[PDB]
Amino acid sequence: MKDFTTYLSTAPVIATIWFTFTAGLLIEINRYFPDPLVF
Amino acid sequence: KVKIAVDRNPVETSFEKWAKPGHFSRTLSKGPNTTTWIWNLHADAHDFDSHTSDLEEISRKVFSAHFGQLGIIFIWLSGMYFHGARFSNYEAWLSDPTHIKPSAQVVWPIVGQEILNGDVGGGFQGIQITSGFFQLWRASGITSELQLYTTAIGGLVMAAAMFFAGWFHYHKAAPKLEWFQNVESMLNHHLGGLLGLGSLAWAGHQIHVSLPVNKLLDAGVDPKEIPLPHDLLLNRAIMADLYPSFAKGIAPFFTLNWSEYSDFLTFKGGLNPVTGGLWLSDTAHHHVAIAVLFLVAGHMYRTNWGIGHSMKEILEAHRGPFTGEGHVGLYEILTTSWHAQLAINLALFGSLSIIVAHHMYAMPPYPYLATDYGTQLSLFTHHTWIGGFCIVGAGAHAAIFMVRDYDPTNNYNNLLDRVIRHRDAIISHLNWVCIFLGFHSFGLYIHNDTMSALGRPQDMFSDTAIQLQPVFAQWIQNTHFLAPQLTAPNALAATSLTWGGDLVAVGGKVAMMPISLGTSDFMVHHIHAFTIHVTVLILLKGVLFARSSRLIPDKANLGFRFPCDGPGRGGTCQVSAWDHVFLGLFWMYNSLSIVIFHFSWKMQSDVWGTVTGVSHITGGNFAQSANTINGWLRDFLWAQSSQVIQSYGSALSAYGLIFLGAHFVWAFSLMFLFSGRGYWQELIESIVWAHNKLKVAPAIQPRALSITQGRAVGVAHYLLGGIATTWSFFLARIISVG
Amino acid sequence: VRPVWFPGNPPPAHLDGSLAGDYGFDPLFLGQEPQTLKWYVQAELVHGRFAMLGAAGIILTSIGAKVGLGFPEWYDAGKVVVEKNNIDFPTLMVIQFYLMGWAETKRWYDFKNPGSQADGSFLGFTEEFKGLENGYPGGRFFDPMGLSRGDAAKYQEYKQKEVKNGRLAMIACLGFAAQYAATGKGPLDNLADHLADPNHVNFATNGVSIPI
Amino acid sequence: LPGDFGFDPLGLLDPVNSGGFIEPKWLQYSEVIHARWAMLGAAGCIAPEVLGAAGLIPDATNIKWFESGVIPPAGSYNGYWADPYTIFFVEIVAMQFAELRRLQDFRYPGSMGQQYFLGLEAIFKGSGDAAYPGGPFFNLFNLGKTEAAMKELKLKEIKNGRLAMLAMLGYGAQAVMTGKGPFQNLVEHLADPVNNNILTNF
Amino acid sequence: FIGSSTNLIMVASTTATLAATIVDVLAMGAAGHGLGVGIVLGLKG
Ligand code: CLA
Ligand code: CLA
Ligand code: CLA
Ligand code: CLA
Ligand SMILES: CC1=C[C@H](O)CC(C)(C)[C@H]1/C=C/C(C)=C/C=C/C(C)=C/C=C/C=C(C)/C=C/C=C(C)/C=C/C1=C(C)C[C@H](O)CC1(C)C
Ligand SMILES: CC1=C[C@H](O)CC(C)(C)[C@H]1/C=C/C(C)=C/C=C/C(C)=C/C=C/C=C(C)/C=C/C=C(C)/C=C/C1=C(C)C[C@H](O)CC1(C)C
Ligand SMILES: CC1=C(/C=C/C(C)=C/C=C/C(C)=C/C=C/C=C(C)/C=C/C=C(C)/C=C/C2=C(C)CCCC2(C)C)C(C)(C)CCC1
Ligand code: SF4
Repeated sequence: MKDFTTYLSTAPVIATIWFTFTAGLLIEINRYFPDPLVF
Repeated sequence: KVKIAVDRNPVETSFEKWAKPGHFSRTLSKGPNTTTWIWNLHADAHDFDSHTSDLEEISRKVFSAHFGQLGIIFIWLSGMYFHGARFSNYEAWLSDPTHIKPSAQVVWPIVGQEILNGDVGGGFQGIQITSGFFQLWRASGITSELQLYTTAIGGLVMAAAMFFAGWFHYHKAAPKLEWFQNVESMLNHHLGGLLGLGSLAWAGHQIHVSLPVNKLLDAGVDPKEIPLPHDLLLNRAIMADLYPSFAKGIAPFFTLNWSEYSDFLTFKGGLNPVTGGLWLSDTAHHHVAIAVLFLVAGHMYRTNWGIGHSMKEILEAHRGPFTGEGHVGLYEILTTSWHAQLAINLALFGSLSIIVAHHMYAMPPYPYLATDYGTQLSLFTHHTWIGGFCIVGAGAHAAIFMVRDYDPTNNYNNLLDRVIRHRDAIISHLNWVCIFLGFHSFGLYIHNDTMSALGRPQDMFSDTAIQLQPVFAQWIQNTHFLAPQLTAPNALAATSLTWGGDLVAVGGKVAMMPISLGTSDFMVHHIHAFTIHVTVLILLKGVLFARSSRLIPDKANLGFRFPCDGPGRGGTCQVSAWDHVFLGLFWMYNSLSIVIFHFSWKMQSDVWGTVTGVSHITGGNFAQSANTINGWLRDFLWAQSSQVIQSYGSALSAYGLIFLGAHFVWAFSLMFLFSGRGYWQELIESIVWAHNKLKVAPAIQPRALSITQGRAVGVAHYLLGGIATTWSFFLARIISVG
Repeated sequence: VRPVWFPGNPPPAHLDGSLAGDYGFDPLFLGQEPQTLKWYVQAELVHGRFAMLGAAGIILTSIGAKVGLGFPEWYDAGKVVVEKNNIDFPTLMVIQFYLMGWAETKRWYDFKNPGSQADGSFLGFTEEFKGLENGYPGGRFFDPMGLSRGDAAKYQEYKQKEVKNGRLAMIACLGFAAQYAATGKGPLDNLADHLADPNHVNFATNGVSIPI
Repeated sequence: LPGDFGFDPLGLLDPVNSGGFIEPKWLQYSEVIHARWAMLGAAGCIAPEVLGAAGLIPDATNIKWFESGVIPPAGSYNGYWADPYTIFFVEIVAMQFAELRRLQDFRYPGSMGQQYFLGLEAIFKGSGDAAYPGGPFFNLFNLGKTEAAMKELKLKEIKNGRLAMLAMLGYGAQAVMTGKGPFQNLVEHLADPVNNNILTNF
Repeated sequence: FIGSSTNLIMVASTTATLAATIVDVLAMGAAGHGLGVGIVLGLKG
């Protein structure tokens, strides 16, 4: 379990999780706030 | 003695080596010092020869790898069936195949991408698919979404079974080396059990499920009203109502009165006229014959009993005066080197895929397929590309064998040795014939361009000026059209409409008509011959000079993949066999792009179109325009890119976006292909200084890509760009004008 | 020696029997680290105590709802309490998160520093917010009747009973949720329907749990 | 060893380089498990037809064995105390307990006599041999007290079991092809042995 | 069916191959059935 979390700490896994989080955050913002051009 | 041989518990299932990147390589397990390491880690991840010298461990690794691949493919099939059941218009399409567009992908309503969900019919909105799954499902007799859902669950279960099989046969019970080396037994089991029992069980499914359901679907009865297949198996009186042969049961089979099975085992030929696909009764008889043939073929090699042939004896028996020892030693090569096997199997698997493309365009096997012009173009193009890639792979792994596994002290005056020993003659003759083909094939096009530009069309190579008729192909075509009368008495029609004859139309569209061959077809076929011969030249030269040449006498010691041997002796860039695969990749792209352009233009010009006479999609311009380069430039590329360039603001806009994106990626490849890593390393030096100035220099030292990785990135982005460009062009064109 | 959840297999090395309800059930090895197992022990106790409290609420409200006392069924109770009284929903939500975040943050930073909330910084209180074990905060407030400091073997018996009733109420609350998702009824209505026809009114007659 | 007649043409009891589920310990044990389930299957697929033939059970029962609700496309008897899925969940739980404790004694010999099972622990101490636990319940009477008598009884169990496995495969093939019960095939083959065979029913 | 043309051809093929262990019985019986099916379906044309 320590080695499984060490594998989850590797670079492509964390890049996948973090870009999934960032892309999902942007997607939810563009859903609830549709089409922001200003402000 | 052929038997099951297995070692118990070789490798412990543990997460330890997941946490140590590059564990498999003694060089890479030391850790990363520069950035090159990462790329190396991914490039050599599946190169099992560089991991161990032991053939057994390698064989086990490839076995479980294959299981992983099969589980992935089963996940993919599961996905296609699930998306076909839950997010599609398949039932609506079943009710009206001629006026509903097959769609099985829907997008979510965010950032405006909802526009891609277009009006495909059936009260549905989504992306029109061109994979052809709907026609495959209708041909199999599937009628409801529930059956597709059940197939999706089944395929997911099979994926889980394949991943368990991989883990099991690597970590728990991993086969021994002499198990893998039983090639006679492997051929027997795969020819009998796989191909034989495969086509037997499929013919079973066809005769018992496909034929009645599709006969009712061609009769016109509503799909929901058609009896479910288990009722077709259970009550044989219904099977006798459609085909009275089934009343007698399996009594004519065992008593050898097979002629009474002629209701559902036919030899009609042609196409189903109301449906535009091959007769499923012909396909059922075909799969029964194929089954019996392969089960006969699978009892050829000796295993645990005296009867049966021996592969080494058949190989060592064919020796002549011209070839010396002949096929001696080849058995030892093909039972100890995975790369030789991979080269053979890739070559034949690619060739087979290209044959699949041609035979599936010419003899449409699925109902309502020939008139789904987008599906036909997509299938042909796709399988042609797959084919070409597998052929280039064949040349690659042939060369890898030549460098790593070739050992002449068991391979001394042999077929392979003589090939290596007269390679200069082989390559020089191939060289000359490639130049000859290039000059005369391409020169006719340039000649025509010049004559047309100079206002002298009567001096061109065309059907009205200097004619170059494909007499041989026309004769073979005519012969195959006249075949049902004399040389195939029991055939009601020809095997394909393209030989000659009438015209089968479905829903106002042309399914297939006779394809005529003129000067333009002569010219494109010799272009095809030229490009294929050049590709063969590059790849074959790569494999024949992989070990040594007059330039690099000890090239074998430098490996399969290496950049060069320095700027000396005039310059030795791209001397490795890998670089020959790299150039063969570009030439394969060239060849197959001209092939799919030939297919696209010819089908849209002389075959496809509506029936009122027949009005073709481009009016029949092929015969007069396909003799000049300007004709291809204007009437094909420029004219047919109208649909892609004006696809904005509609559901096809994604094809415009991927048109531009693919052009971009293609151009982006030229930076890698035209440059070299010295410049980039020095640029990175300056940037590294800038990072050092602000205490943000990484501990893993930024390095420019290697020479061979620069070439690899180049060719990969080049292929992706070009192929995706033609993809977007083709799909937007054929979906809009189809 | 000790009874395992799966007879025949040995328990894992990180589950010794010191914990209450330690049956060696860790097939995914989620608690190999002692700190992660400590955190999961406290999460198990918090989920269990909320499930016992909520499940007794479900059972009492359903007993009061089948007999004609006017009690709602639990999937309608929040709506009829917010609409019967003049309670606004978001203010009661925010007050709940205020009080619960205070108490739960005290519990959080007592897990992080295992004696620190009894320094007198909260109003004047000392050793009444000092814990005793992980997830066992017995002082004068949380254990007012004082059963965790006399007859320690009986206190271990109560720890075992607490973990067992908590696991039972967690699967009971999952039962109420899935049971209502299938049947669309209150739970003791489903109990009366099972007592009416046991052989014919059960999960193999809905058309939901096994769709065959 | 019980039933060792040397009939192994495809060589699957080879101890050298064996593993997985192809081991003599798994194959002999699965052979007797299939044998015992097929003895019960043969007796159970015969018995309603012969008890309806002798006039002991009524005609509402005594149906063909594939019409019981095994295959509801082939027919299903309504008149059980519940739906067959209500029966089937009881079967899931019961066979899960039985088969799973049997698996645990195979993988860990003797492990079913320590953890509390309502006083049922001396019954499941097993032996140092799978497929033949014995004890106070699996061998109630002391039958096979002599070791040679025990070998003879194991050999008789092997032979009766292999015959019953062939019989159950025959019940399946016969039930698919002629669509009738096996005792009906007895009556039709004993009435007309020439005109009622496999050669007629094609 | 007993005594017909196809029956005599199949029996003659099986005896002709078996006249020319269990493995030899299976192999020559499969060859005799193949040869007999070939001759029966070839004498219909
Ligand atoms: C194998 C090929 C395949 C492809 C290309 C697609 C593609 C799609 N599916 Mg389909 N699907 C498939 C198979 C496939 N599916 C299978 C086998 C099933 C049955 C399980 C489904 C069941 C299904 C449903 C029910 C739905 C889709 C939907 C979709 C669409 C959006 C997907 C999405 O945004 O998810 C969400 C994105 C994520 C979950 C991203 C998270 C990725 C994580 C963080 C990666 C972490 C890395 C980790 C180490 C590796 C993953 C491990 C894994 C065990 C989680 C997209 C077209 C949706 C749709 O069509 O809408 C109309 C939709 O509702 N699919
Ligand atoms: C007649 C029995 C039989 C059948 C049907 C197969 C079939 C296959 N073998 Mg072969 N194999 C056999 C006997 C058989 N094998 C024997 C006797 C040997 C030793 C001489 C081998 C040694 C061998 C090697 C070294 C490899 C294969 C591989 C393959 C797969 C090729 C991929 C493909 O295109 O299939 C299309 C895919 C399908 C049809 C999917 C269905 C597959 C299911 C499991 C049915 C196949 C029956 C299977 C053999 C039974 C397994 C039972 C198991 C629980 C014990 C294919 C599934 C290759 C592979 O991919 O391994 C993973 C491979 O590398 N086989
Ligand atoms: C290869 C795949 C395949 C399969 C699976 C089938 C299957 C079938 N065919 Mg078909 N058929 C096929 C190919 C196939 N066929 C081909 C290629 C042709 C063209 C020559 C035909 C031409 C044909 C005709 C003309 C007819 C059939 C018929 C049948 C059905 C009855 C056959 C029969 O009596 O067999 C003999 C019986 C068996 C083999 C029994 C199977 C063994 C059982 C399952 C064993 C069970 C044992 C187990 C211990 C018991 C269960 C215990 C458990 C409950 C606990 C059966 C569904 C008949 C039919 O019904 O049509 C609708 C029929 O009239 N077939
Ligand atoms: C369109 C651009 C282009 C052209 C014209 C060529 C041409 C050629 N390539 Mg090249 N190739 C190209 C792109 C091109 N390639 C690219 C982009 C790459 C990188 C991937 C390569 C990589 C590559 C490889 C790996 C190989 C080739 C080879 C060849 C030669 C093939 C032999 C032949 O057919 O001779 C016939 C000549 C022609 C078809 C050229 C045009 C001739 C005109 C039409 C007629 C000539 C008469 C002329 C008008 C008279 C002029 C008089 C005037 C000077 C006064 C041919 C010269 C191969 C080779 O040399 O082996 C045989 C080979 O192996 N090329
Ligand atoms: C152990 C382990 C280990 C290994 O490693 C792995 C695995 C196996 C995964 C694991 C397992 C796990 C599990 C089983 C879990 C489960 C859980 C649960 C169920 C919970 C619940 C839990 C539950 C809970 C809390 C609940 C609670 C409840 C509540 C509050 C309620 C409330 C209410 C009421 C009164 C009434 C009103 O009117 C409304 C409401 C509001 C509704
Ligand atoms: C020897 C050898 C050797 C070499 O080495 C190889 C080889 C050749 C492979 C081998 C062989 C093998 C074999 C032959 C096998 C077979 C088997 C079988 C038949 C089984 C069955 C088996 C079978 C079985 C178990 C069965 C069972 C059954 C049962 C339970 C039934 C039940 C029932 C009843 C009562 C009645 C009701 O109605 C219901 C039911 C449910 C229906
Ligand atoms: C000598 C002797 C004896 C006798 C014996 C016997 C009588 C035997 C028999 C045997 C036999 C009588 C055998 C047979 C066999 C057969 C087989 C084994 C067959 C197989 C078949 C097949 C394999 C088929 C195939 C096919 C199909 C399926 C369809 C297509 C076509 C064909 C035809 C190819 C005794 C004991 C009395 C005494 C002592 C001495
Ligand atoms: S470095 Fe690049 S250029 Fe210089 S020789 Fe090696 S390959 Fe040719």
